[PDB]
Amino acid sequence: MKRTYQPNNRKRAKTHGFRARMKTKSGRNILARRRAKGRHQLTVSD
Amino acid sequence: HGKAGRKLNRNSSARVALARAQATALLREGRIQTTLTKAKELRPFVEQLITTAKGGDLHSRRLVAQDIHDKDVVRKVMDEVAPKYAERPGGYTRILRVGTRRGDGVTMALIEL
Amino acid sequence: FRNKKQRKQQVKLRKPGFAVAKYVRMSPRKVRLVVDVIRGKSVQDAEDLLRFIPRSASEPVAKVLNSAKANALHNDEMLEDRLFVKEAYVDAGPTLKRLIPRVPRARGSANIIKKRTSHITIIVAEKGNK
Amino acid sequence: HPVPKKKTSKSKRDMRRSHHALTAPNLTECPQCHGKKLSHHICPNCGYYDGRQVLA
Amino acid sequence: PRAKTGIVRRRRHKKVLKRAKGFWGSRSKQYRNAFQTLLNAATYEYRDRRNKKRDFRRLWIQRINAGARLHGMNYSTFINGLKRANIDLNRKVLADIAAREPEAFKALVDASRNARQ
RNA sequence: GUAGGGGAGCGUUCAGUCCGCGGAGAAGCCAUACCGGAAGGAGUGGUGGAGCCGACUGAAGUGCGGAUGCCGGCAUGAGUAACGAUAAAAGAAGUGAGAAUCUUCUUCGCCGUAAGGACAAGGGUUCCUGGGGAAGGGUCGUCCGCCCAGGGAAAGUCGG
RNA sequence: GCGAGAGCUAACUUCCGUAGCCGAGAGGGAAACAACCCAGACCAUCAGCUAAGGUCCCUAAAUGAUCGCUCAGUGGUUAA
RNA sequence: AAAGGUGAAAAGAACCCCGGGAGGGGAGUGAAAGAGAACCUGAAACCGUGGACUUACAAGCAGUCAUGGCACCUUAUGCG
RNA sequence: GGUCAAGAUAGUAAGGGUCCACGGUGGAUGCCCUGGCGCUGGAGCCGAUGAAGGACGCGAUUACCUGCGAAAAGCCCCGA
Ligand SMILES: [Mg+2]
Ligand SMILES: [Mg+2]
Ligand SMILES: [Mg+2]
Ligand SMILES: [Mg+2]
Ligand SMILES: [Mg+2]
Ligand SMILES: [Mg+2]
Ligand SMILES: [Mg+2]
Ligand SMILES: [Mg+2]
Ligand SMILES: [Mg+2]
Ligand SMILES: [Mg+2]
Ligand SMILES: [Mg+2]
Repeated sequence: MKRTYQPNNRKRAKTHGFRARMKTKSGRNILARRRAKGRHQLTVSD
Repeated sequence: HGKAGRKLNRNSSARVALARAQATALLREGRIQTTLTKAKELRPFVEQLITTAKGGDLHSRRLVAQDIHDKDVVRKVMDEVAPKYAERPGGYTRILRVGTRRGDGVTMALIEL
Repeated sequence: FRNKKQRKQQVKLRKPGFAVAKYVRMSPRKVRLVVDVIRGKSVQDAEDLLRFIPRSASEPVAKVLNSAKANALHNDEMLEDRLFVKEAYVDAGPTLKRLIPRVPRARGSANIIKKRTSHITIIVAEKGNK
Repeated sequence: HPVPKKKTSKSKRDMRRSHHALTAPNLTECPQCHGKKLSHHICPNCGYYDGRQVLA
Repeated sequence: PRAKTGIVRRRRHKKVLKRAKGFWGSRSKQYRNAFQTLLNAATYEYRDRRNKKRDFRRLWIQRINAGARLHGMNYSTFINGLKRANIDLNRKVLADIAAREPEAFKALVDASRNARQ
């Protein structure tokens, strides 16, 4: 049947994107937290 | 508890298209190597067919033309192969068993004219 | 004698008639079955039964039966007309593992075993009693 | 759904496997190329079976 | 500081294991099963040890009355006449005396007869 | 003699002190018919290749069969069930250490509003060439969408 | 088991009172059998006396003694 | 997430042999190859090979006791 | 000592069991340190002369890290 995951380049990017994750500061929270947590890389490279 | 003439390895249609095909090839090559089984089965099927060719009339030729779909194989059996067995009470075909195989471990054999 | 340290350097410790095939991807249990008929018989006979025995396992057992006779003849200066299988046996081995599967309890029951060698061997020797 | 109740023993399993012994081919010396081959078959070595058949 | 269980459990288990010999299958091989077998083994050991004395009691009697019945007495009669003579505290193991030594037990039978009537 | 209270003790790690042992072999590991009231501890033998008993005191991450307990390894079922659509194959020929499975030929059967073709989205060298045969391939493999190397992608007008 | 209530003067019932045992009690007996009968296991022994129970063969020990009863296998399925 | 160890020193194994290989057997180095790169020790489960005594009318928690047979003699001719 | 009869009695292991011997599997245990842990003490802010953190590059051969930065595994001055 049809699965949960339907890969989209301009979606995976338009949300989750470093840009997107910087758009809000709960996002940038996720950012720097992710940084200190070891190097856990943000979606533009993922 | 079947007591019956035929053996099939497969479906009703294929048993034919096979026995036809292998008969065609034996006539074309003069000996071929196949599984001991397919050989064993092919043996009388091809023999009755040599007899259809013996006797030499267009009727006969056109009967043989039913199981032999290649004009050259039928011409060979008709003009070359049939006559050559003449004084022959019938039944030239013979079964030699070569030996086992690698992939499926199946004992194979030569059917020769 | 002296002490153990000296016993180690006074003797090199050879292996007559011995050769072994490590890590052959096959099942020990399976290979055992071939190897059993070979055992204790005339090494030539052994090569013949090995020629005509229908298990695929028989092949790397044959490849080995020679290599041990080979060692026996060349390395040990033995006499091939007195040659026979003194012993052979199958010891298992390092069961093969790939990178995957790794997952708890999700479509998780499957083989991925690809069992170990059995290691082969076959020590060869000379008849004795004749 | 009909599962087994206990691990079967070393002795019971080795007992069941009692019958699995391979039956070693009875071979025979080829009368022509004198190498060991099998009954009612062509000698793989020489190719000779009553006179000579396969190209060896 | 931390003291792991290292080299302790193993010696212990081998000690347990080693009692097991003609012990059949996992009884002689796996630990827990072995040790466990050695609990019931404890029971039978001690209890049947106290018992073996009952067993030999039985045997000797079973012999003595046999010799007796052979000579015309029985255990009831023979031991009765024996005790009836303050003479024989013979008692213990008298069996073998009856088994190996025919004429001796004949003399004891005759004697125990005197001590009756 | 069960919960429960009381007494003596055995063993393991670290620590201070004492006696010491070790390449003519330490700890650990393996076998053992001896000692001790038990936890236990010796003797000799076999492995091992650096360290380590014993006594006295002190401090504990200090003693496992269970907890559908945790990690790991290895059994049972057992050479069992399965090998993923009932669109079938067959012979010759070639190569090769080895071919039912790769190559070619000749046939045969199957789709044919598709099981043909062209794009999008997504994937990312999977394309081609030349090699390879451990694993991946539900068998095999000389083969591949697998492994190695080298090449290949061209826009004023097509889409942005 | 004894003395009651419930209950059907039923229940391997239920609720009290009273002894004893099991519980936490091994050993002998009652085929087997927590409680019943006999008896409370510190350790050893190929020594002896007994308890309850037993003494035809399966297992130790009178196929004992005297006077009777029963002929039914009662013994070894209850009554009007 | 799991994750470690040749050797003092690469001296890391020319060369020969079986094989496509893998793998092994010699040689050589080394104190040691009873270290050889699935390279410290290497326990237990678990799989085999050889030997000893044994088992194909026997009802079984795998033991415990008692006697006999066979075999073995390094805490060890018996106390086994 | 030969054939009738009546008796008793061994051995064979398809496969199993226990012990022993020798391997294999595995990676416990002992040894070790290339890694951690917190005590005490030290030190303590960086960024519009561009931070923290990265992207892509740099090397004869470069895939990972390291180091850098179109002057790129570096450049110049001083000290050892
Ligand atoms: Mg039929
Ligand atoms: Mg049809
Ligand atoms: Mg027809
Ligand atoms: Mg408990
Ligand atoms: Mg089944
Ligand atoms: Mg079946
Ligand atoms: Mg394959
Ligand atoms: Mg009640
Ligand atoms: Mg209670
Ligand atoms: Mg090792
Ligand atoms: Mg056998």
